[PDB]
Amino acid sequence: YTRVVWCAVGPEEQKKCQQWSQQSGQNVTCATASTTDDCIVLVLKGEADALNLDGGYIYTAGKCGLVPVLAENRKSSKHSSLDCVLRPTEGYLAVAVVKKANEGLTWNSLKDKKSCHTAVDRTAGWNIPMGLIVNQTGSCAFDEFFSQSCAPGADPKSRLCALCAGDDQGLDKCVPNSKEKYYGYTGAFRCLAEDVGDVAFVKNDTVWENTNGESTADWAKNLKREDFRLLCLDGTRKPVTEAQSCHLAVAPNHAVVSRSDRAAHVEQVLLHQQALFGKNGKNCPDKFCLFKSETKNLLFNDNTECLAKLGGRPTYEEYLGTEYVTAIANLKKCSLEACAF
Ligand SMILES: *[C@@H]1O[C@H](CO)[C@@H](O[C@@H]2O[C@H](CO)[C@@H](O[C@@H]3O[C@H](CO)[C@@H](O[C@@H]4O[C@H](CO)[C@@H](O[C@H]5O[C@H](CO)[C@@H](O[C@@H]6O[C@H](CO)[C@@H](O)[C@H](O)[C@@H]6O)[C@H](O)[C@@H]5O)[C@H](O)[C@@H]4O)[C@H](O)[C@@H]3O)[C@H](O)[C@H]2NC(C)=O)[C@H](O)[C@H]1NC(C)=O
Ligand SMILES: *[C@@H]1O[C@H](CO)[C@@H](O[C@@H]2O[C@H](CO)[C@@H](O[C@@H]3O[C@H](CO[C@@H]4O[C@H](CO)[C@@H](O)[C@H](O)[C@@H]4O)[C@@H](O[C@H]4O[C@H](CO)[C@@H](O)[C@H](O)[C@@H]4O)[C@H](O)[C@@H]3O)[C@H](O)[C@H]2NC(C)=O)[C@H](O)[C@H]1NC(C)=O
Ligand SMILES: *[C@@H]1O[C@H](CO)[C@@H](O[C@@H]2O[C@H](CO)[C@@H](O)[C@H](O)[C@H]2NC(C)=O)[C@H](O)[C@H]1NC(C)=O
Ligand SMILES: OC[C@H]1O[C@@H](OC[C@H]2O[C@H](O)[C@H](O)[C@@H](O)[C@@H]2O)[C@H](O)[C@@H](O)[C@H]1O
Ligand SMILES: [Fe+3]
Ligand SMILES: [Zn+2]
Ligand SMILES: [Zn+2]
Repeated sequence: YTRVVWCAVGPEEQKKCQQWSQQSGQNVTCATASTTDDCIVLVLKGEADALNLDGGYIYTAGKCGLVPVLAENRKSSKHSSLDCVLRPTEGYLAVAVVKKANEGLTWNSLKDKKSCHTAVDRTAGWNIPMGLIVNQTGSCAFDEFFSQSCAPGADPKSRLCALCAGDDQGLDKCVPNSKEKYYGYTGAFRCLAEDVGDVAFVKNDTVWENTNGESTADWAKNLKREDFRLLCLDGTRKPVTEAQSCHLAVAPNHAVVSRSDRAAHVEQVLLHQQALFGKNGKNCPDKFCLFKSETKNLLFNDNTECLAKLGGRPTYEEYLGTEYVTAIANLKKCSLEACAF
């Protein structure tokens, strides 16, 4: 009744959800699916209530009638006066990142290089960079642009999965969940860091969070920001300090979605859960913190300060913005209006 079923993607998010479920005294319980699209179907069926989604998936869910409920809000130096929950969201910067040592690699020499993407259908990892590449090349053959990639969610037999590694045992190669070694923001940046790919399509924050000792994970321990460069659309290369002038787009924040008929109940529950387990929550450091998982961004991004109310009670189209929505529709015509399930 006043209980919410969260949808977890893969086994590691399932483990975090179970902990939260326990600590919440079953105010939250957990359903699990192997992929975000499967979680979306659980929500539509009414077998789960909610999950936090990247903007590309919000577009999928939105066509099927799911609505945005609360948004991830990270820290800002502006609007600092306003409480986090009431503060407007800023959006994150989609960037293309290379190694400084890979000299003369620019935006205009990316063809036939090796790429690292968060997952198919995601904003920074896929929709933004592939949308630009389609427009620029006047071709829908974006599966032939890079020599080899890791793009979780593509055909495992294809060149788009050639660089993906699967799990400890090499199983689940290219699955779009955190079992895949090079999945997600952190995974795609790891793919670059280890020189599997020439370029990673991630967000600005990912680079900062996994360099200069911010991570402590074995692969990230010795990474230095100066060893990296951003690719700008004008063919230039900049330091990672210059993302405000060298990004591919600004992305809408990840946001919790639910069925419209459940939105109000999901919202009320989540606001109480974050008071307990959020950033300064009564129980966070002590028992459980919702927004931590050791750099793994499980359920929510680890840099989330709070979940924020939306305001102007936006539809999914208003939330994503007309800019981004037309980007996706145009790219989507390479792969006609309805729910995809
Ligand atoms: C790319 O991604 C990066 C990773 O997310 C991100 O870097 C991150 O930036 C944030 C800031 O947005 C940093 O948070 C900050 O961390 C410091 C610890 O070093 C904290 O310590 C202080 O916190 C204070 C309270 O909020 C803060 O006071 C604030 O209020 C004063 C009012 O007097 C004001 O001062 C002014 O600042 C203006 C804007 O910068 C400046 O122009 C003006 O001259 C004036 O001095 C500010 O509004 C100020 O915020 C203190 O200043 C301290 O910061 C604090 O929690 C703070 O929020 C993250 O540490 C940092 N992450 C990492 C890992 O480095 C980049 O910003 C992203 N880049 C782009 C382009 O988006
Ligand atoms: C890949 O390429 C495709 C194809 O080019 C791109 O899709 C186009 O994206 C454009 C930008 O989103 C979009 O441009 C249109 O621009 C006009 C004018 O821009 C306006 O700016 C105003 C700010 O002062 C703002 O108030 C307006 O809302 C608008 O943003 C817009 O107006 C049109 O519609 C009006 C209908 O009432 C009409 O009167 C007017 O004459 C215009 O036709 C419009 O809303 C839009 O922004 C263009 O529509 C897109 N083209 C297609 C085919 O859909 C992709 O974005 C590219 N992909 C990537 C990743 O970049
Ligand atoms: C589980 O949910 C119930 C219902 O919201 C919570 O009980 C409320 O707790 C608040 C403040 O913590 C009290 O002031 C109210 O009187 C309670 N409301 C009702 C209707 O019982 C409970 O706190 C939740 N538990 C956890 C651990 O999240
Ligand atoms: O792209 C402009 C767009 O803005 C819409 O709402 C704001 C929206 O804009 C970005 O996507 C931002 O990063 C998001 O966090 C934010 O939700 C607007 O309603 C829409 O019509 C359009 O103009
Ligand atoms: Fe994203
Ligand atoms: Zn910009
Ligand atoms: Zn509206």
